[PDB]
Amino acid sequence: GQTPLYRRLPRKGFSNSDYKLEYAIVNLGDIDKKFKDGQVVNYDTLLENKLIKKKNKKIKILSNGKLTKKVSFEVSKISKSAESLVIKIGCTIQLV
Amino acid sequence: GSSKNGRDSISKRLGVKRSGGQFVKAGEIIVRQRGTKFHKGKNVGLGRDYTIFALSSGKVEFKTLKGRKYVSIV
Amino acid sequence: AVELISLICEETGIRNYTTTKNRRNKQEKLELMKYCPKLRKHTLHKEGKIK
RNA sequence: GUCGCUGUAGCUCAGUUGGUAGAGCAUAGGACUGAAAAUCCUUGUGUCAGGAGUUCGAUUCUCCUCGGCGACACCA
RNA sequence: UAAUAGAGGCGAUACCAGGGGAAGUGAACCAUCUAAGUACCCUGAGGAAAAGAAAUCAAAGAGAUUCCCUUAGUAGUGGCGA
RNA sequence: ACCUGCGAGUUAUCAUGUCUAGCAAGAUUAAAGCAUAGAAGUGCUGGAGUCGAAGCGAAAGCGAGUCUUAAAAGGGCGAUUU
RNA sequence: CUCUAGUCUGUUUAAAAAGGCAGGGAUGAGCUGUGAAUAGGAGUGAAAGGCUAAACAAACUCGGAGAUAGCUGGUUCUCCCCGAAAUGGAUUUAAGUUCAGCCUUAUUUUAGUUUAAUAGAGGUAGAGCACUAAUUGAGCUAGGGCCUGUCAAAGGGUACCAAACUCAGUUAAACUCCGAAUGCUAUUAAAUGAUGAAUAGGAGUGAGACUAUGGGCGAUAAGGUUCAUAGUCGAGAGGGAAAC
RNA sequence: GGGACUGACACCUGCCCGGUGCUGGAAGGUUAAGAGGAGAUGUUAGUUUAUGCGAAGCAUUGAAUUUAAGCCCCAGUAAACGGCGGCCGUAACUAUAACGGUCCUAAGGUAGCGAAAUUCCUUGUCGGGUAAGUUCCGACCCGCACGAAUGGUGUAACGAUUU
RNA sequence: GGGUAGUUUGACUGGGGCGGUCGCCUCCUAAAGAGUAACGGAGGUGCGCAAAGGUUACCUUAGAGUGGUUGGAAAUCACUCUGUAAGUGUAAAGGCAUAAGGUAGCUUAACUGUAAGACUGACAAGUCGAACAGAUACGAAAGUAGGUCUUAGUGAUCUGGCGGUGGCAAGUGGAAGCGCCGUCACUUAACGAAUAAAAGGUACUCCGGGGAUAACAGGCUUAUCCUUCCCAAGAGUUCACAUCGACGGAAGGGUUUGGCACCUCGAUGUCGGCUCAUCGCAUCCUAGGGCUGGAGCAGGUCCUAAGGGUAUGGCUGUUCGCCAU
RNA sequence: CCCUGGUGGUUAAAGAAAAGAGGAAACACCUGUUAUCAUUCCGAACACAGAAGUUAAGCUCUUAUUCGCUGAUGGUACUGCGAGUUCGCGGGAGAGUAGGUUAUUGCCAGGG
Repeated sequence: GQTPLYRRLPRKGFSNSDYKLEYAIVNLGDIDKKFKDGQVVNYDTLLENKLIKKKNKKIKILSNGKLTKKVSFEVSKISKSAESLVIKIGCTIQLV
Repeated sequence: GSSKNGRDSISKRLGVKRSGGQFVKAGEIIVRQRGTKFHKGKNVGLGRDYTIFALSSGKVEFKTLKGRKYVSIV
Repeated sequence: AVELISLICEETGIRNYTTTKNRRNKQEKLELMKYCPKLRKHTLHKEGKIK
């Protein structure tokens, strides 16, 4: 009969579902561990190499682990730290 | 003819929180009180409600001068 | 006989502060030098309504 | 919160689409009856709640407030 | 009146469509809400019934209806209480 | 009343913890289809989906950082140590 | 022929409302046969909350239905290890529930607990009148009235009514110039050996009772009521207090 | 013909319309839907260097004006539901108070009855009945807390009623 | 619009009802850390202040005595002694001379973003806080100021209003709306707030339970009640005690009215009368005594003694009581 | 170094009262209000300007401890624990009594 905790506390806002841009994270360490020079890291190759699942098609590239191999990228978003490191190693970046 | 009274406030838990000779670090509360039952000595400060707190790490000590008790950090 | 007034930044018009003031004691137009956080600078605030 | 309004003599009430400050009651004085009453007569009783503007001048005209209103809608 | 044709009632304490439609309860009361379009009643049929060939979905480019798997206990909704 | 029988934490799903078994930054299919025989099996096929792999914030957005604010200046939540 | 005042029997009755003595009406608002009509929130009622199939302050049967119960009762084989609580907070709560406290299992962690020594803060017991009040007897003496050279001028006799002051002597949970013993906190050294703590799974409990001290209320009555410390029972068999 | 209350008969049935009902009456105060669209808002062809403004169309809205009953309001009605007071002083002893003053209300209980199927104190007080009567009968009135169609006071006859 | 329908109508409580109370603050109870209950003992409170806040600087009351126009016990002025007893908006407590008290000048820190570390704590919450960036007030400066000497003056969530920001914007661009920041509206006072919206009767009652809880009895207790006893001022012509003994003091009895709620509510039948009794002695009669203010008769008081006996009627349901014999 | 003045440290009052002593320097009294400064009137205080005079007061020192303050040793109250019971072990006031007490000290400036 005491007012429960979830009724003493207030609410905070909407959930913004139905409008999320949800999409898969892939890290530089993963790319280093799985790929090699010269091919195009993109939807098709990450899907067949089992870094993502073909439900999502808007990949983002994050910067955990280190990458050493010159590669070409065809992705949808990229973090500033990751693209700096990747340009420094000498790859190429096309945003799709 | 019922009782005209029966009314008491919540106990406020005053008193000395760290005993003389104990080791405290900066910001500790030492005494909670109404009024300067204990006054401030070296390296302590007084809050707006006369709380005694430690401005630096050290060991609490109580001194007496002219019958008044002073709290210090040494 | 005490009402909740609001202190308004002169040069922006934002209702930065709210305070209490006793009507029927001054019925003047209280002015207070208050710090207006929009400008990072103190300025003049005037009494005004709440609702 | 909103709507319809008022505040003018001690009380009640006019107040004219702007150039009056009064009407009735009461107060005080004279007269009358044996007094109390009732005539009759005189006589005071105002920033016309405050301010700004309209007018050549504003109780009045508008607006902004002050205090008091009647009535209506919400009220976690 | 005449002429034909088809109906009437039962079964199936099952299923289906339409019409009417509760309350015991839960919300530790209770009135919104819940139970629930459930129980029951009534009218119609069938071997299935109903629905069905977009004045549809919905931001994907699909292409009638119906029944499973998932989306998902998510989006929303609620004295934002249950 | 005595004696003898009957007479009470079960089942289906979801949440979470433990044990066992397998695989492993991956784990796993659901509905369903074919083959076989009639033998409500078991063998393949089925990756649609679900849970992990990145978090913070109301959210945009940015991401091993992010939110609060001009301030990593200090904190809240993170973490590099799965 | 119809009804039942009074009384008795009956009362595990012959009878799920009768029987024996009797009593009231008995040409009428009478009694009775055979049909028919009015149905559940409705009927009927010369009015009793009466009657409607022996049950009526809302009939019976079936269905919702295995309705809901913070309430009562019941819940079946064995052994080993550990082992409570009846408190605090909140509550349309006081016989309920929930969190904390107390228990258990698993992992991790290592530092409770009792002394001794040193050093700390109280205001209790006790005591005291220095503060706030109460109060005893003398001394002193304002002030008030009594009496007297009286006007009511300035006066004088003071049995008293008595402030303040002095000496002596008392009272106090809401008085304190003072003030222990135990208890509490910090450190160290010994002593005891998993009794501490963190995370996670599962709880139960939240009606207590008496005894030895300190109290409040009561009537320094209660096996009374309400708190604090410890013990026992609770959950503890055995010996003693004759039983207990 | 329906409803309400009272209940043969005899004598009677007093006062109060404030409260709440019922009946009648609209002068106002207030008031819904419907009409009425002051004005405000979103969109944009265009204008504006552009914002801003922004015609028309399409939408979301809303005030002033109009408006019924009801309520407030104005009366009537008690054989409508109901109500029907206190204090103080006063005479050729003592006692009481015919009388007077005062406060308040819509009005303050008339006739009759009264320790009653009503009276707590109470087994009130006096008389009758009994050798002895908390019951009974006849009165007194200090009616805790009678009272006039929820009828008042009586009444011949009647009662498986009570005393 | 009770014609009809669905419901509400609190809890604590030495049973319940009636009454009182419900949040917060101060003191005592509280047993010298903290905490600690009762329908235990005393009070306050739902604010006030544009200064009665901030800062700088300077000052010190009340009381007693004393000298003074009215002026008196006491107004204002001066001195002595006393040394906070005064005064701090508001209850009380703890504090307050360096004053937190009094006065004056300037002024708005009655600030934005934060906050190491803590106190208290079931939780939700509440409280203190050095120091840092921005920008002020006072001050020469050091420094102080994030309201008030401190502790009460308060109210969760949901819903809605107002201002700002421009985050979300159901195809796109807007917009309605929402989110964010600032902030307003609850005697939700039963004050951790069951609904936006709520009073009674049941003796016509019913069901689930309780001796967790009352009425009749048993038990504990003895305030009250009853029976004595201690002290003896007195009354009694004198003479405390022949007799009565006031004012007080100490006990027992368990019968009266009560207190407590320990047994019993899946039942312990309640007042009188009838019938039948049995026991106690604190003795009404009969029996044996002591003393009398006992001439005799008849008594008064006290002691021993329970063998037997201890009336019929009127009124009332009565026990009781009155009345007649 | 000592005196004087200033400024601290260690706390038991380092408290006031009365009497006596001095004053070279130092301190203070004291003098004028005119300039800047101050009082809810007053040069009292504060402030500025100075050297006529004095221990009178303040100040330092010396006194009977006159008031205050402090105060043992024993004993008592009280108290933790205890199979000793008004007893066994340990802790131990307040009041009173005998007393005591008119501080001590660091480093800066002046000159002894």
